[PDB]
Amino acid sequence: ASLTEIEHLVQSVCKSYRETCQLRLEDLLRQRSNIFSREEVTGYQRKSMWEMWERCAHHLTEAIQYVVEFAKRLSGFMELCQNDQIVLLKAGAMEVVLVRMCRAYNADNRTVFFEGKYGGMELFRALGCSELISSIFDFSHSLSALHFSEDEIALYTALVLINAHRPGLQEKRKVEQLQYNLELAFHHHLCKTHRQSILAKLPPKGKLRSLCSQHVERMQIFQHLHPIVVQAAFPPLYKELFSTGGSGDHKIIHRLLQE
Ligand SMILES: C[C@@H]1C[C@H](Oc2cc(Cl)cc(NC(=O)C[C@@H](CCC(=O)O)c3ccccc3)c2Cl)CCN1C(=O)C1CCCC1
Repeated sequence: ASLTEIEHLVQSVCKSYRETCQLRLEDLLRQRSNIFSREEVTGYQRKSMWEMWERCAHHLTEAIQYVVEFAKRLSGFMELCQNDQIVLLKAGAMEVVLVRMCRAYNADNRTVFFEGKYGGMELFRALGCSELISSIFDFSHSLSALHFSEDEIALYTALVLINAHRPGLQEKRKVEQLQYNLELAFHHHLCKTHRQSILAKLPPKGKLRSLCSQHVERMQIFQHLHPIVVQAAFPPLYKELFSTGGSGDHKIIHRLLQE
């Protein structure tokens, strides 16, 4: 691409993100003083493991659905073959969700927006996966220290998704070309806004991958303890992506990709 084309891709990506971001940043920021009470926190801590897992899976599924829509609107993604579309979303959708989540994280009091108010990580004690929760909060705290603009989140999450190293890609070169163009757009935008100093401070890829594998592991542990809960009350998209015995999702996401 030339320079006009790179800048055109920057605004295309930022638009696709804006149209698919699920929660508006201003809405999240206006709620920061709305903080769960002691009594409400205790109420969450008293819920059963399986009901809290069910609520979390519901919320992650909705977030993943917006990430699928982001991808469908992302320049060049629907021109990839359908095998590679699904490989990229299976490997990348949760990573994109985890990055988007820092927008709902308040670094000043270490709280997150959840079901109407902000609370700290003690809200989630009933899940019985505190080590994973702490890691997610720490990751979000590190991202918050970079002070991402919405445009930077757009460009960065596009690259999280368009990763030409994902195993299973059939047209590896076509994905490499898209990734390189999106890399130019990202770096051009940082150069133009004098923000290149964040590049060295972005998390290594191993970190996002560690969080998602831990998510699957804790999930599989919970499923082994409550198998019928996962079968009867978890969203089909989540079940197929992540659960033991899951089909793999190729069919729900293939049908989201067409609609
Ligand atoms: C879901 C949550 C994320 C949770 O802690 C965090 C951490 C950080 Cl950085 C940000 C947010 N908040 C948000 O992004 C906003 C809320 C709004 C929900 C609403 O519409 O009311 C949201 C939207 C979309 C997806 C998830 C959450 C939360 Cl909740 C911890 C627990 N759990 C998990 O994954 C656990 C469960 C099992 C495996 C790990």
